[PDB]
Amino acid sequence: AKRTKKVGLTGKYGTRYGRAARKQLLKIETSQKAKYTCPFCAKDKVRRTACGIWTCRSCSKTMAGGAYSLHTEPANAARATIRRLRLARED
Amino acid sequence: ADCRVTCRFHSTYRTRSKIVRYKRTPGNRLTSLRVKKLPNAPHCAETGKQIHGIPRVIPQHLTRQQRKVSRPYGGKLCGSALRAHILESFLNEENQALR
Amino acid sequence: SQPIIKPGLVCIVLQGRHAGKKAVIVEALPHNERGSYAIVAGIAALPRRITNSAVCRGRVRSFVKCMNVNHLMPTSCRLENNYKDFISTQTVADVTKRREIIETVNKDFQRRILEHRDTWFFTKLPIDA
Amino acid sequence: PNTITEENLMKMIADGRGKKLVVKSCKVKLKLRTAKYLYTLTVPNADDAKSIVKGCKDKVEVQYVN
Amino acid sequence: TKKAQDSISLTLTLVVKSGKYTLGTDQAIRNIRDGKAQLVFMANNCPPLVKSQVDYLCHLSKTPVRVFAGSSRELGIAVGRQFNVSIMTILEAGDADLTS
RNA sequence: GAAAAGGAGUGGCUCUGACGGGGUCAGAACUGGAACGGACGCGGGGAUCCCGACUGUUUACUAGAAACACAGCGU
RNA sequence: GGGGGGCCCGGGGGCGGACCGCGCGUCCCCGGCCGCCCCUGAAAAGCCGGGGGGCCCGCGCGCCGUACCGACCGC
RNA sequence: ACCGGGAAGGGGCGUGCCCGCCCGUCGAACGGGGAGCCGGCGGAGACUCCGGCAGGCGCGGGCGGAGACGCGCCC
Ligand SMILES: [K+]
Ligand SMILES: [K+]
Ligand SMILES: [K+]
Ligand SMILES: [K+]
Ligand SMILES: [K+]
Ligand SMILES: [K+]
Ligand SMILES: [K+]
Ligand SMILES: [K+]
Ligand SMILES: [K+]
Ligand SMILES: [K+]
Ligand SMILES: [K+]
Ligand SMILES: [K+]
Ligand SMILES: [K+]
Ligand SMILES: [K+]
Ligand SMILES: [K+]
Ligand SMILES: [K+]
Ligand SMILES: [Mg+2]
Ligand SMILES: [Mg+2]
Ligand SMILES: [Mg+2]
Ligand SMILES: [Mg+2]
Ligand SMILES: [Mg+2]
Repeated sequence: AKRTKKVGLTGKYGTRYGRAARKQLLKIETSQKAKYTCPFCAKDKVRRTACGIWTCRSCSKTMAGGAYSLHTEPANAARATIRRLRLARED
Repeated sequence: ADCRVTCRFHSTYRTRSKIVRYKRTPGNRLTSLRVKKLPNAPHCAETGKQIHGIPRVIPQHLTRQQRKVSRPYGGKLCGSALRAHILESFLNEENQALR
Repeated sequence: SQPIIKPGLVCIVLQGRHAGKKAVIVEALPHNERGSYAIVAGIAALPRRITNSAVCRGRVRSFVKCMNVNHLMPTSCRLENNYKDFISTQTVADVTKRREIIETVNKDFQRRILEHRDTWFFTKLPIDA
Repeated sequence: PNTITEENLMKMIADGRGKKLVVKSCKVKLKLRTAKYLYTLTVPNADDAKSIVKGCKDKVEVQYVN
Repeated sequence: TKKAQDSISLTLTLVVKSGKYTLGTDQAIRNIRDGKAQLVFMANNCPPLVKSQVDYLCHLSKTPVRVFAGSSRELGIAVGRQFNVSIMTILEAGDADLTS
């Protein structure tokens, strides 16, 4: 049976720190606890080990990524643009 | 009875190299016996796992035969790593000469 | 399309005491049980630097064994061996044969080296640069 | 300290590796004091008899029961 | 494009319905050595050393080798599995054609 | 909020059931000045107003607070 | 998965050195996992392995501390 | 007296060659660190004595396996 209605994993904080901070942390902490898909392993086993460091627990690659998620939107866009600029440098 | 004992080392500050166990002696007495720390065994240079075949003893106290394995890169690579290196070398030779 | 394990093929050894060493398939064995094997004759020791200013130095050590084919890597190279004639069933578990077999294959390998035969076969593969 | 088979015991005797032998009665214990270790053998008296018939005269043996 | 990929779909389905095939690198190697493999078909994230030796073994076997244009998850889905598949080896084609 | 507020039981002895040698948990009859957490250990409670959000820090030797710090916010 | 094997494991047993069983629990060390961090949790002497290349019996182990005490600081 | 790399900064041996960029045998009686147990004896000492049993560091008179794996030095 469901145990809380809204607070989710922020129920560890009790009544402290106010509503806006707890609302921000629910999102942040869910993101940083999630399992991600290993871009090499093929499997969903990547977990965070430090702020920007992600390890695949199956194939054991280590990767550099975001603070609280494996990929970031700026990096997605930058990688796409750099790939396009390379391809334009191939005649 | 009373089985309480006093410290065996120079000082009583209980660090990780000053740990004892207790044992009964032939003279009916409770004695303290030091518990040495156990050194790790060598690990793979490529993947960092324990090398198979070497006991967890400092190599100064092992005979030469006991400190080695019988394969090229015997104590340095685990064998999967050796296989991978052989394949890399040969196939890269094949793809660098004759296209 | 076509099988590769044939009795003149040169392979690289992958596991065991002779890993990363070149050998030739003396024979192929059927697949009944325990898998797939092959009689294999290989080089355990190559000769070494000989300046002008020597028998021990220029001797050649071989080995014959039955090996799992899953522990082999075939090649393009090939050696037209003369060892099929030498009886390949007395090689195994008949040690009295096998030591003399090694002797009579050592002589021939050193001979091929003297006539400068099979440059690819008698050279060393570079590992872990 | 360690235990020994009788033929190795006679090797030790015949190459002068022992300094003193002791017979202990109780199955008889034969105790051999060498440079490195004290070796022990356990034999019935019947076999102790022949081992001492074969005992070395360059070898001090001493008896013991009490 | 769409015509060609839907043909690839139809032929993979036909092979797995009525035909002989193997899923996995170890079986792929054993069959390529024997020369029983009509076709070999890989994924785009196959480990590069494994890919190198497969391509070399296939050049000696004259066995054709192709690339699926999707991850090992995609190849697992396409042959009808819930697990990742790096190499699919097709041994007999049954009611398919292997015109790809 | 909350142990909110408020109620009821609890000893000894003779038995019974449940869990795979081991205690726990549940139930019944009898009995004692109308007694039973029998010493020991161990929250009094509630309706409100002012100040500071909170845990923390401080005038060693007359001030522990509404003072300082704090996460957050802004220049 | 199943069948057969290899290596490590501060431990246990038998023989040496040299009375018999059965239990709940406590302390200490060890093991495999799992969780946490805008915190990620010393260094060196010394000893050893790999690749490439060139080539049993005797004797000894120096210097310094070592008694006792909450007998210490607060006249 | 305070402050500090930009200095032609030392070794192997065996002649004569060869290698070389530039600090401290200061700083821990809890960190690292080869190797000790039992029994006994004295008014006052013991992991130190005595007896017994060990351990460490020194000095002198190329093969097996299918495989995982098993069984002298110097740069
Ligand atoms: K009662
Ligand atoms: K305050
Ligand atoms: K508190
Ligand atoms: K306060
Ligand atoms: K005051
Ligand atoms: K105060
Ligand atoms: K206060
Ligand atoms: K106040
Ligand atoms: K203050
Ligand atoms: K190496
Ligand atoms: K003393
Ligand atoms: K000055
Ligand atoms: K010093
Ligand atoms: K220091
Ligand atoms: K210290
Ligand atoms: K020290
Ligand atoms: Mg306050
Ligand atoms: Mg005050
Ligand atoms: Mg004392
Ligand atoms: Mg110390
Ligand atoms: Mg004393």
